Amino acid sequence: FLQCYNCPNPTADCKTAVQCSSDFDACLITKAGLQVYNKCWKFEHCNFNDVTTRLRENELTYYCCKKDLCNFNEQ
Repeated sequence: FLQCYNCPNPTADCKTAVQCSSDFDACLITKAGLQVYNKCWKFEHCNFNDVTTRLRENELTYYCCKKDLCNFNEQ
């Protein structure tokens, strides 16, 4: 399994460390203005189309990774 910070909704400091389901193979960090997304995620969805449509954010920056808790905001 992978561990990621995973919060259901964007928050300033998502500190909720989870062991993600077998469904997930990546951790996501996304910054769209000052809302921050941290999620258990899927590498197949690590692109602008899938991140933007799934978060409903237009302009954003994102980073996907596969080491435990690599999901931090300073990333």
